[PDB]
Amino acid sequence: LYEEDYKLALEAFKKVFNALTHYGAKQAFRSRARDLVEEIYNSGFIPTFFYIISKAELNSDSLDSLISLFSSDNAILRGSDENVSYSAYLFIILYYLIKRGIIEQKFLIQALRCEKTRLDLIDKLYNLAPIISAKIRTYLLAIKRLSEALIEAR
Amino acid sequence: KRVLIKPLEPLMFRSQGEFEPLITGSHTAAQSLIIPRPSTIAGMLGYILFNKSSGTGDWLSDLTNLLATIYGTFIETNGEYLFPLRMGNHLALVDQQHLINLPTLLEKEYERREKGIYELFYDKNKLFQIINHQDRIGISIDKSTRTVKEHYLYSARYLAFKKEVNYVIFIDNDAISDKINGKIVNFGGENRIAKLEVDDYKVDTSIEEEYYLALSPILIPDEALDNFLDNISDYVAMGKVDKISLGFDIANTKRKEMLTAILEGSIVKRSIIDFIKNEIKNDLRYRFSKYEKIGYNTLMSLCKLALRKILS
Amino acid sequence: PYYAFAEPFFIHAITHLHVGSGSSVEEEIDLPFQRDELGYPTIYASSLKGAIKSFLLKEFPDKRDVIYKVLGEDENPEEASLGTFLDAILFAIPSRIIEIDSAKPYVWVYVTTYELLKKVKLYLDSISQLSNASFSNLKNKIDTILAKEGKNITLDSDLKSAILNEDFYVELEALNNKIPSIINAGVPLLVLEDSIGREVINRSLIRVRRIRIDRDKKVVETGGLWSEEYVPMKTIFFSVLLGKESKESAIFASCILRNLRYVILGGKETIGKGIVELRWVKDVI
Amino acid sequence: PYYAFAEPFFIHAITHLHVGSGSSVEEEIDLPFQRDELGYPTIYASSLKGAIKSFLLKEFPDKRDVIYKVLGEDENPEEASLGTFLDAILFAIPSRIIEIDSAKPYVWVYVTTYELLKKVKLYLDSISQLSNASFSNLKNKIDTILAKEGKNITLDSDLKSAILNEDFYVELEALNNKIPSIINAGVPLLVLEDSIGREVINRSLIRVRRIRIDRDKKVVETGGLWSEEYVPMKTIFFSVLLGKESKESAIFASCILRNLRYVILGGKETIGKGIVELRWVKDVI
Amino acid sequence: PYYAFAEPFFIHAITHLHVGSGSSVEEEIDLPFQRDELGYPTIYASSLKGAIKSFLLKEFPDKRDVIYKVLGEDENPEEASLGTFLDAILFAIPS
Amino acid sequence: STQREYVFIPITNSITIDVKITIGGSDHITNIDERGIHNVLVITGYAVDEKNGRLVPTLDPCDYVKGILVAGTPQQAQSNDFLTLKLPANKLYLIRKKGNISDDLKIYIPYSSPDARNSMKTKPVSISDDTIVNNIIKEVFDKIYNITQKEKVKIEKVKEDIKELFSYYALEQ
Amino acid sequence: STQREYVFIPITNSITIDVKITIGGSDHITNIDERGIHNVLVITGYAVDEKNGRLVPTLDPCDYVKGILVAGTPQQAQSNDFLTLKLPANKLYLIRKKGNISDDLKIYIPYSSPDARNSMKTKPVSISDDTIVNNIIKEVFDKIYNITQKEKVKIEKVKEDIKELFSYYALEQ
Repeated sequence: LYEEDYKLALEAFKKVFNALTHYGAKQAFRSRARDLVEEIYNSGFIPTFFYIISKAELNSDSLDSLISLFSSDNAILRGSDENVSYSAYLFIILYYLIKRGIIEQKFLIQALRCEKTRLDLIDKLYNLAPIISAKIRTYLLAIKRLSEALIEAR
Repeated sequence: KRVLIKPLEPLMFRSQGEFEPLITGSHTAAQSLIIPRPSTIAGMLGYILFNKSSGTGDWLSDLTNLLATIYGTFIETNGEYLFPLRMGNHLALVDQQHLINLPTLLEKEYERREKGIYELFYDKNKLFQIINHQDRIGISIDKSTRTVKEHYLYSARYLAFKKEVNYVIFIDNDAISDKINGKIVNFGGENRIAKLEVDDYKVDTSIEEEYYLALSPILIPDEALDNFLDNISDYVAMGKVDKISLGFDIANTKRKEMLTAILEGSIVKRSIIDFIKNEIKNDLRYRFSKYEKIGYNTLMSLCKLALRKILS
Repeated sequence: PYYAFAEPFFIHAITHLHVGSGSSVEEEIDLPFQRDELGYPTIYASSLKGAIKSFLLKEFPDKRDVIYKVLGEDENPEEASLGTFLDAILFAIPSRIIEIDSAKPYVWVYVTTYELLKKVKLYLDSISQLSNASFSNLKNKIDTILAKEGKNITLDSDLKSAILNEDFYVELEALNNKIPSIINAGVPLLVLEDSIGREVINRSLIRVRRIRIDRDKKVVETGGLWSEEYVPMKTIFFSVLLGKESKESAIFASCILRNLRYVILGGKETIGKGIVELRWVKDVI
Repeated sequence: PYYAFAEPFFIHAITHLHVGSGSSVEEEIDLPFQRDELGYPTIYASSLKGAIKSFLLKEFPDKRDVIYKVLGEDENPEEASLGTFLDAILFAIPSRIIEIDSAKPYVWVYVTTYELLKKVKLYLDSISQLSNASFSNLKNKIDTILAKEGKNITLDSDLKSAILNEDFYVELEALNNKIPSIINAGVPLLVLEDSIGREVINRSLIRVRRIRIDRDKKVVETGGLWSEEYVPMKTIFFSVLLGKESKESAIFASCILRNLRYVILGGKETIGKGIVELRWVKDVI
Repeated sequence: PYYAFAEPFFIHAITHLHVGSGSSVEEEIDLPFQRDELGYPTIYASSLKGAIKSFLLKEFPDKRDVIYKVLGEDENPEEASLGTFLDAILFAIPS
Repeated sequence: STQREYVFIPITNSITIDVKITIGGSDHITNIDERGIHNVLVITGYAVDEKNGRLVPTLDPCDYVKGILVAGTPQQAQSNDFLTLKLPANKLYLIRKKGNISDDLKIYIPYSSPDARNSMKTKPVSISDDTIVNNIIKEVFDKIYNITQKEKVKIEKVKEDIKELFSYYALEQ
Repeated sequence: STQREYVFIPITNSITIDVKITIGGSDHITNIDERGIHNVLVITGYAVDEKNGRLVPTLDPCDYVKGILVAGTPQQAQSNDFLTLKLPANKLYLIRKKGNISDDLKIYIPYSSPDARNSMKTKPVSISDDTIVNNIIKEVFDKIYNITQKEKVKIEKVKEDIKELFSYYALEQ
């Protein structure tokens, strides 16, 4: 079933891997790939999603650099090493809900701009919480493996 | 008229004999035939139709009294028919539409012949989409140590069916229908089970062409064997000739005779019909007539489902 | 007919099962289960008969000849047998389920495919002609399910959506509205498409690694690691016992088969990998 | 009489135990705990046997041949072993409780589910039939709890309301107030409904992150962080030890089993994660 | 006996103690303390062993081989360590 | 000791109702528990005679007779053509077991001396007989259990399975 | 029936030669045949007392005494301090078996009433003690199996497996 999720995990990672100029931000992402995947399946998806966005520190040019990453390949994530890493993982999760048609791409892209709609995004993900958590597993587990392999210490 | 034999589970029709632990430091192994010999199918119906008041030492004089006449066996998956096709030790289950251009194929130039033949047994061969060799391995345990005995291990390549498959035969008899129908039979092998099904089906009884398919082993009467093997190209276009045993009879627990045959799926020329008649003597014609009743000398036209015989 | 009667039964795994097959398949398993023509776990008729015959000779040592007449007489005497087992066919494998409130909540469910239910129907049709104790109350149920082939189905439960084995989201449809369930356990039975079911089923199969330890240094030996495959608890295999017409089989089917509730099949009994339960579909129907 | 002796026993964890991953399914935790078929924690009997075997080959060096008989030889086996272990079913896990109100306040409780008690009854029924034993005392108890299925119940205590593992609110019925506890404990036992019990139980499991520090910088090594899964203290498993008639099975059941109280199961023993206590059902009644 | 020596002890905090359990979603304190299975503070034996082993390796620089046998090698661990630590149970807390 | 006896179910006269008595109390063996007939007893090595229906002790294990167990005593009009016997619960051949039994049973079975004037020859008998299934449910299934012809019963199950399960070997003489 | 006597094998004296009698014919239970000592008997629940070496009937199933079963009878100088009973061969808990036995035997075990004066506290005793494993080959393993010195002279194997096959529980009082 999820044979094309190891593919998706490779394009999503190669995007995050490049919009992480600072080396300490890659290492910080490798820390998110290991940890965040293991709270989604012990604490739940949206309890971990809330934790992700709260540490992501949205509402900046960052929140619009994400929108560019969906299509562009020259976008960059700037901010705290702990912020770019947590926000880069928010991309990873959202990049999947787009490419798999769980969340409409047009909704998500305009919900990432209109402040009034972000609450409706979190409200949509709450009802898609059981469905999402099942599908992303193979995808996130692959992202975890790619991180430990590709993100190396100098 | 037509009898469908539906295997409920992988079967094994082994040749080559001697599947039992005899030598101490050695395993045993057996393969399976893809198509059961007509002796197997005859013995199955003969098992249903059994009355003690008969025979006493015959197994075919006793068998031919029960069944009228059986015609050779092929495959039917989903209303499609597949027929055995044989080469220099290659066997294939090919579909009806591919036998038409065999006589023209076997006569083409060198390079065009090989390519056409090669693509029949590899690309157009529909055997392995229908039948898999399930290589079951068995073991005998001694209750003393509760482990395996001294090398009492055997490998038996069963006949696993990936799809729904029936073996197709035809019988001249029609009072036979409501007797062998819906019957659970012990279709010959390692105590396996198949189901029987009878429905009517209209096919030809006697035809004339220049190339036949052998839908059953064509028995060679062991007296023409010399005048036959020395010039084999005059009789067999392609296929396989070998010495086979006719089976194992139940009422006497003895292995049946062993005589050379032309294996099912071979392509026999018209020259094989008159040759047999003009070589078999009436001392044995009465015998080989029975061999045909149980279903051995069965020919098929490369045209269409028209079933001939040789002595009939 | 010389198959006077047929006694189908369900093989219910009380503990995990391991009926071995050497090293016949690839995946990564060194000691895999016995497969069938299409990859599901089965119990071969040789292993199922030999295990029941090795059992039941210790259980009823006085009736050793009644069993020898029916089940083979393993000695050098070679009178023909009177009873035949068919290969045990995987009927339903347990699956972890997360349903979206969708129900009275369940944690696990039975999962079948349509391929598996065709072979069960094949076994069921084949013996209806001799079983004058016609179990059409069961054969019909498979017929209606097979009529609804081509979509995920829940027989008696009303879920409409669930997550099977933490990986597969499926939407379910009632049979038509309702029908009695086969397994009397208060557990739903799902029948999945053959593509989706083959993944959900392969996820219930237990594939463990096992270790041999150097007892002096408490570390694993070199090459002391291998892999095995077990069939979970609560799994259900369906098979039939065909009997020829005789007087020994009348005793065997009445005296011996009534008292078989638990037997031991397969191997690795030291790990407790063989305790299974037979249920004799003549009272559960 | 298929089994000479049949010894059900509980497995009380003295320290957090950790039996290694085993399985082949990829999972989020790096070194997970052995899972059931329902997803609950369990101990494969292959791990019970290997650990108990090596323990006995140390604590009873003189009876080293009675152990090789009942538990199989090690290096060159002529013969199959005589004793079997069944996989350790999770019987009860501790869960911290915020009791809303009652006369006696509680800080933690044993939590079990109806699905787990059904697996125990399956063990007890089959072992009862495959042996002379008859654990009617347990069976009469568990068959009364399984009658109240589909409803959260507290076994003896009077709670009526609680918040288990800080996140789940439950209301509890009282069963009889006369039936004695399953085990010897003043701590009550809650038999939760299987759906809410699965989530309450996943909270009691102990996920742990561990690191390997570089000695020369006193920082984590390059990728020297990994996660790990433990089963809490006071967790009760349930397995059975079985044996066939051999004149060493009688000695095993007499000395070896009657002097086994503490064993070290699982791994991570250097950090104390294996100490466990065995309570035989012959005694806990 | 299974164990040669069994040496229980008490661990007295001279200063404030912090054995970290790492940040987590459901905590609400960024860097919390290692907790028990029933809520109380505790010291995982993996923290005890690694801290004590690292201490001994520099306080007794000649007893390396004696410490490595009882507490396990670090470079190429060809075998298991002989000494075990148990998780430090909270005995008493100053109130 | 408790008293029960065994009324078999043939397509045959002389067994309209033989027991002459009913529970007396409310303890039985056989049932109709909304899912068919439970704990049906079978006796092998015994055949039935159309004439004055009762079980004759054949020596063939292939022959058998299926029926039900009712709590009571024999007809008390002949009282000798009944083999009474005390046996535990596990000793009984039972079909579709639903519950446990008292481990103490005194059963009366319609019996007769073999009457060896004629040789014995049993034959498989099914009791489908769509018109006859009506008469015995009239004669026993309501004369033993009144509630069948009352508020709750599944006609598409119970008015089918008497034809479907109960079978035996009859002398046909 | 035939009579065998059980001579234990401790690191002790008063054992040196006790039987007074040997095969008489050509039958035994324990053997030494080019591979080791087969059919060694183990009597559980008994401890041996070095003071007057003979088995004492404790109740602990962990107290055992391993010896050999030789064909013969008591020394006929004691005639009373022996357990004498007739047993099937399957009922004998034997070690390193070789084959099936006569299934009906009479055994003699050097016995002594508990004499409860002081409480019993046994100790697992091994017989490595090489200076003793040397002489017992001559003391008992040559006055019974003479060919231990003649036909299967591989003492290095019988002297070695005497230590790894024999051990017992002594009262050590």
